[PDB]
Amino acid sequence: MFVYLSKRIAMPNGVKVTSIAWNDGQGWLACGGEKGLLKVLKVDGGPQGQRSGGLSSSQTLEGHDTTVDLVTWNQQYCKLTSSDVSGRIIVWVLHKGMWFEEMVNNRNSSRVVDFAWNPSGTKICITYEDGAVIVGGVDGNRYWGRELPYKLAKVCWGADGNSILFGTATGEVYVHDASSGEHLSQVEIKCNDGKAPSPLAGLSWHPAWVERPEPLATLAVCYQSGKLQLMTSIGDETPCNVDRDLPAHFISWNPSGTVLAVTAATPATEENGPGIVTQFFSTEGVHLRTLRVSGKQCGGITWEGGGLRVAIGVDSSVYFANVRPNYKYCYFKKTAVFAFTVPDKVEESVMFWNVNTNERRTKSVRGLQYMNACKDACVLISRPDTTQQQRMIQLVNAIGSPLETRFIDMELYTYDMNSSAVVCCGDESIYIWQFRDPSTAVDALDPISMQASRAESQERVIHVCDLVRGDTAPTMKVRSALTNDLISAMCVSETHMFVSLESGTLHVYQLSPLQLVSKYILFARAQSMSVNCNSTQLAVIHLGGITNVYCIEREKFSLVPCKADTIDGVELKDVWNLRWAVDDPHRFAVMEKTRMLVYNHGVAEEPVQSCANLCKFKSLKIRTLQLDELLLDPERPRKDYIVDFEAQLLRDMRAVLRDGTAKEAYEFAESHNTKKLWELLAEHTLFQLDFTYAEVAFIHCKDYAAIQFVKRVRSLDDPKKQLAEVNAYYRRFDEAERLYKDVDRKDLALDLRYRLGDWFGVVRLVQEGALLFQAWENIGDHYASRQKWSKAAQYYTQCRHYRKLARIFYIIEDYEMLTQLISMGEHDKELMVTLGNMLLTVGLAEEAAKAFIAANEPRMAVNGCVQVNMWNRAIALAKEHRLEDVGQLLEKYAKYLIHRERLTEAIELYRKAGKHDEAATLLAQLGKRAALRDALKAKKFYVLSALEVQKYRTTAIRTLDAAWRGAEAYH
Amino acid sequence: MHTSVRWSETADAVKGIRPPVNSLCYSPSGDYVVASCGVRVLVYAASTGTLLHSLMGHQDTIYCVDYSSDGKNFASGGADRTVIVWSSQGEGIVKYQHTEAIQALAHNPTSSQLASVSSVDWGIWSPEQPKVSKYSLPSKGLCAAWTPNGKTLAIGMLDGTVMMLSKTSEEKVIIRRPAPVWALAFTPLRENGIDVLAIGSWDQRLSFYNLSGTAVGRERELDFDPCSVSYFNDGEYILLSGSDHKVTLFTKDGNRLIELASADDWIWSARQRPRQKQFCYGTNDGTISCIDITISTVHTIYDDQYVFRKDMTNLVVHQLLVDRKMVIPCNEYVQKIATFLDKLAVQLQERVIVFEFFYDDDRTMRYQDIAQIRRRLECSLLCVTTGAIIVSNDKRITMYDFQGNKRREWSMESPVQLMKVVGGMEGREILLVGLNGGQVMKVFVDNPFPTLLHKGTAPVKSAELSSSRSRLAVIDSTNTLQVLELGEKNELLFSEDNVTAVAFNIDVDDNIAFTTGDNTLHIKTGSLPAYQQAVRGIVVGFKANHVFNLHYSNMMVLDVPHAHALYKYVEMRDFDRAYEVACLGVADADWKMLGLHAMSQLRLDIARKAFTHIQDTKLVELLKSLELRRRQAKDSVLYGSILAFQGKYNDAARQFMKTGCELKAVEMYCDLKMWDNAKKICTDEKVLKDLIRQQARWAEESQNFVEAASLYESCGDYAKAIGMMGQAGQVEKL
Repeated sequence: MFVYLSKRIAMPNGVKVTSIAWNDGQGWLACGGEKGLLKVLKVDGGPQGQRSGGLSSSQTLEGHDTTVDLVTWNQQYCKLTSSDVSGRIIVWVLHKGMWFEEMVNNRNSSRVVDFAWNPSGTKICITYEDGAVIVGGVDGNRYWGRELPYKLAKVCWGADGNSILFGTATGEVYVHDASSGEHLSQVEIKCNDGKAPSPLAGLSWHPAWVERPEPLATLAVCYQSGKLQLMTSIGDETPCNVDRDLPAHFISWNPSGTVLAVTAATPATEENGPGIVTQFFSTEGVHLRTLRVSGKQCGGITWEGGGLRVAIGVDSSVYFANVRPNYKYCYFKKTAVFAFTVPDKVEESVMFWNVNTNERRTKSVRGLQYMNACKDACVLISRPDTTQQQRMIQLVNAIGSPLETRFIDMELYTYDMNSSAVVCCGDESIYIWQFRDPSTAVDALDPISMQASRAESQERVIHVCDLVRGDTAPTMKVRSALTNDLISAMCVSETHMFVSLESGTLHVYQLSPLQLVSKYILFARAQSMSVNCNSTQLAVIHLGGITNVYCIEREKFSLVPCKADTIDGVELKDVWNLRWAVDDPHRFAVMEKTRMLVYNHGVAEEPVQSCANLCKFKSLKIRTLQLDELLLDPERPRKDYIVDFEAQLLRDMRAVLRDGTAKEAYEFAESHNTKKLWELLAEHTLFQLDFTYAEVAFIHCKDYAAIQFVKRVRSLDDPKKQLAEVNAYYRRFDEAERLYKDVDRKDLALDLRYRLGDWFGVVRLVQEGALLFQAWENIGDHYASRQKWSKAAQYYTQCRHYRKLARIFYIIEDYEMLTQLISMGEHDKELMVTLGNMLLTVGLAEEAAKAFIAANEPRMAVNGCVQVNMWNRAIALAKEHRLEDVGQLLEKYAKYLIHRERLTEAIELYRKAGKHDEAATLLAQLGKRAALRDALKAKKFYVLSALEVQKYRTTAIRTLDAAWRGAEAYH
Repeated sequence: MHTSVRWSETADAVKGIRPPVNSLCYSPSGDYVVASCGVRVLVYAASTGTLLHSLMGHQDTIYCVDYSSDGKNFASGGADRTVIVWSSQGEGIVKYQHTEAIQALAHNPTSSQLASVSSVDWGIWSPEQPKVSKYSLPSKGLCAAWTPNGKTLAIGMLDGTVMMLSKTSEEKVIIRRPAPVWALAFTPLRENGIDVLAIGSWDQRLSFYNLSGTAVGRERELDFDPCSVSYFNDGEYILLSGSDHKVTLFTKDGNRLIELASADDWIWSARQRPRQKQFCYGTNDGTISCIDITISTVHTIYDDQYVFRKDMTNLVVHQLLVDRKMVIPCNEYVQKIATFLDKLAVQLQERVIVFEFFYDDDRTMRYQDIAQIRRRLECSLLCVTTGAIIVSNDKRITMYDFQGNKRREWSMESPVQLMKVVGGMEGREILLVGLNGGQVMKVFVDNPFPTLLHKGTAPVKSAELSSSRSRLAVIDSTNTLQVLELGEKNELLFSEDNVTAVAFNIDVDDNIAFTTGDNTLHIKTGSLPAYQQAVRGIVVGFKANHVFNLHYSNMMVLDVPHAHALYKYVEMRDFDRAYEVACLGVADADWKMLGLHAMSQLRLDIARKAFTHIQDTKLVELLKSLELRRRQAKDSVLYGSILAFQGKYNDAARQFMKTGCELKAVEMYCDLKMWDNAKKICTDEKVLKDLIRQQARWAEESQNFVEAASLYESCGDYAKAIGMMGQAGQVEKL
């Protein structure tokens, strides 16, 4: 994040400020000052009051006598609480822009130390130096009070809202219950040595992650020494303690919980002199940025409600330091990508947005740390586990489908990419992943995605100290040769790689092959770096906020550390964003403070007032995106957050076109000769049908397809149709269709709407006076590919595509309708076999057999009935279709019942089928097997065999007596 | 629930008697496992099971051993009527004897003092207070329990009465029990300020009383007499022991969940190692066994939905594509869950519940109880349907209805290992069964005869039927995966080695996800090679544009790169399937690459369809310029033309002269207006003259007439040369 001073406001009478509090609800900032001074400003946090820092309202308040020292807010009810040195506590209620006093209290015995609101905003904690603690309601009803034996120095509300943390003058931290007030626990402290008691400067817990699987380090316990310790729970034994040399005075969490700000007051002891210095840490204690203001004493610090501005009370004034958080985002291929944090998720959600179609694709990425883009690819570096130091590098396309992945086991700090490789850097090691062949040019036929997937990826790890040439083989060892100077910034060009060290040394490597081809020296370390389109120039943001452009020449490459030539005319301070033109090595946009300074050949331009983060600079156009408020509602991005700006040249060309001759535009283009000018000239001449003035512009643009297009419209002989084709040529079909309606030549308008692919438009044009079914089928195909089964089924029914209908019904288990399409497919063949095979897999054998009858093959119907074991249905199906092969089927059924030893089912089948002699024989087969051990059932078997052969006589209208002989054998 | 035996130690029998581990306690460090084995004190290492310390000194068996909550020192006492304080190394500083043999040691959790229980009075011993102030008691105490605050000490008694003498208030709270109190527990979690004092009374009753003695919750009836109490997982669950010779897990309200570990006899005391998932217990035979309770996760997945069990009593339901969470409290243990469509089945100890969820007009997912079966049944596999529940054990398949009634059964030749419901019409549903003989079959609810799918050699431990139900994946006991195109002949599409899990695509016909043994997920589409991800966990689902994956307790969604298969389809000129693969969502550059390769390979049909995704007319304008040429060698110009439109022209000219189409290249260079390149390629002097006269005509209006006059002179048309030259102004050569 970048912090730059934007405004200083001096309160009246020059009285030192001692208490500052900002309200999230409406932007009411509060200020306290000596001799009973209370002031309330209203600053508009919207874009009207963002660029200009609009101080909308002011109001002085009275009711305090001594120095106002404790001020706090309540956002839900927009209430204020104030105190003073005397001990007078006043709660203030807004009413028509007037702050009414609501209650005045004074213990008259002890000094009130701090306030504390619950995150719900319904309870207030009031502490005193003697240890007196009072808890009151939002209305003001007293809940309970306690008198702890020791003395209290700070207070904070627990994030859960059921507990309250207290700090002591000694430095001890005690967690108590919000209701009972009895001492629940004591928080361990590891940052402090524990030698002697020390006061604590800050104590705050940000409740933005109360619902979360893995809690972040929203707690903060920092002492007057400067030891900052971050904790994720009441008693976490792994505090993310990061120390700073400066001694803390006050701390403040940002409203999103991401950043914690610490303030210090450096006296005049050192060479820098006195001043207020603010450091900014992330949730992991990572030092983000430092801001220094000239001053002597600090009164306090607060954050804006939107978290984009910090009010700091210095001496007798306040400073509105603008804060630009390091938003992870990228833009490529008419697609904006960024990231955001859901409150209840450990992971971070990455959103992809094709702003030309407003289609949103959401990816879940755990521990995302960096992202970037180039050509038609994006790269995300993530930390899947914070415990173990492994970074995952992932290469995705525009929609978000991953293509490559690598894992590195070493701690990484800086990252970048180019069209052929991904480069990362730690303290002293540089990892390079060349996933592409740099010799091959990324083209439309062979994009970067195919070259990343198909081609072999070679990966290298090199150190900074060692000189590298093409002779050295690639290696993978993590060399830890301890150099005193470490890497600070890094950047990558198409052909060269640039490294800066904290000493000030800069190294220029080649990439293909990797050779350390040059060295340079700098004024100091580089906070950030950038490189022009053809590596001619370079931009560096230094530690001191001074940004410079350095000119680098290939013939100037010498291994001896030499001075770098600096391009004149560019010298800026507190720049927080940067881009370069894709086509112009000299033009580059820069966001400095609260405005944008477009450059061209080292000279500046008129500062355009803007606050949007910069995305892309291509063809004299600057596309950028307001990420300050888009991150307030990331789930529903809106196209109005994309803003297009033009440079001086493009605006001048537009003004020339608006009132001027085409010859003036032609001489403008011949004077400047950039591609966008020729394109714009040709486009305008097409729009006003200046046919003869566009081929010259296109051929200076060198566009063969546009030459063929204007040739085709020259062949066209119509004052109207040529204009219609021009409107179609520039994505303006909405009036091109009307132009076609003007001469009612729908034979071309329908063709245009079909080639566009707007099948809704195709239907909406064909309903009004065969292709209608085609458009319906295309719509149904789109819905099916979108996995929207209901509307796909509707459009398939409308277009009568029964096979896709069967697919939909099979997926949604609508078998009752699936068993109906047999009625509507008689004149075509494959459908019956298809849905019958579908039905037998489900097991609906009867309707499948009906379809097979409609398919004119009940043989495989009977085979499927056997497969589903509908033998009773199979025999009937074979009989009604004269399938005389019923003997084999009955034999299979008999063998199956023999294997399942169901003699009862077999004999019932035989007696219903009227089979007598071999049925009796098969009964006797088990009859003798029963007879060989216990034959009192065998005689019964023979008896009913004789009964069966007797019933054969009635069924009719050697073996005649042999059956009776067998029956009487066991009489 | 899985139970892991980290290590076991059994005391050797002495004079024919096995000494009992009467009590045991855990050090605050947790490394020292301290137990009172008869007379001896055994301090083991929980990480190794090594006897770190063997402490003697006592005269007889000790019923109480305590470790102080700070861990710096401890005290030992028992039936010898002596209490001795020992340091960290077990060095005795002061030895003192009491008038009564003690049976319960009670150190303050918030200070270094200790409570001594005698036959008539209870006293306080402190290192700073050698005198023991013994306040009289009605009789001999039994067991003493401390609150986490350390301000209240509950004292046991034979008659079940737990009396209190509050230091500040003269009011006394005594709670009556009908059975002797052997062990009472104060919870470490204070829910809303209340205290849950758990009493296990040997009349098969479990009770909860606060500091006021009022009954908290419902008193439960056990199957055993509780002997030891110890809270588990920060007071979430309570450990019990009794006649079942097992240590058993119970809820906060007293519901029995599951026995955690089994013993051979009465268990004296079981303690959980703090901050670890390990616990120890002491038995009468001297057998102590450290148990790592490895957490077993039960999960059911149907399409987008996902369920698991949290808190061992609650069923948590998660919707992933809409990301909607819901919790169903049941207050009882569940070890087998099932789901299908909107219906879900939960099996308790003796209770089976069926849940349903509805897409109401309020746009909220709620659960209601529709079917409830009170029977106790032991089954290996469970499957719910819209028609009936199916339980399976060994080889019997009992299809109970909504209210405990048999419907159908099968008896396979070998026991079944998997039970899944692929689907079908209600009452005609399909049930996939794979038995240990390598056979997988389609059991139908209506038909009592399984349908023959596949017979394999090795036992089938997991298998799956396609969304179209025309292909079947199956792994073996050797972890070899096979995919069969089912039918009258099960044709093997392919096989793979060392596959942990497999899944088929629910919405697309042929997409299969594997988890190989090296934790490398694989994704296959048709005959293409498998895209790899190298992600931990196994695949448990496969939708159209998502791949689900589960690792331990984490459940996450992958993403399906359709462009990855699109590249390979383009490489082998397999463009028909490439269009359908790309239709599931690919980037704009992918669509452009598809269209360009299609028009390079003369397949304009998919080229037309692929271009309606790009919003770039500067390529789609090309298509209309082809049909008129196609109506009336000839096809080579289509190959040659496209390279110029990309942005490079030399390659186009090279193709033009490869196919011999020189005149078209001359026309292209004439339209590109750089005439030197046309001079390179020109072959006929008539073409050269036409090119140079077109150049002269261009230079006529190109605002450079001095060269135009020379060009027109080179044309040979002298009249035009004079007419153009007359505007130049070079009178000298004029």
